[PDB]
Amino acid sequence: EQLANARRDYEAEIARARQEAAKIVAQAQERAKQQEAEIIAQARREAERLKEEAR
Amino acid sequence: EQLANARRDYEAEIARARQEAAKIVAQAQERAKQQEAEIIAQARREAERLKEEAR
Repeated sequence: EQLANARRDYEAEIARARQEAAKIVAQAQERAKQQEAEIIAQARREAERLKEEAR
Repeated sequence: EQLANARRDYEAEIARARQEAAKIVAQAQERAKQQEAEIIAQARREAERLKEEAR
């Protein structure tokens, strides 16, 4: 059983590597969107405060 | 075979995360720097113009 299913285990390992190859990109893209939104919002609030202070 | 199968998935999942997160860096830095420069621009638009009009 183990020797016969070792081929299936190797195929499943390759499939898991392939699945992780895209999940790594997707999670990083989600974090990118979150961080960019946070930075943009903070700097826009800073810009509004700077406009008032400059007035 | 089990050790090699685990190692393949681990190696596939280890490297790509930092490279994918680097895709964050360009957009997030562009947004943050552009918004800080917009804060500076809002500060500077009033500073010279209001002084000129107040003269």
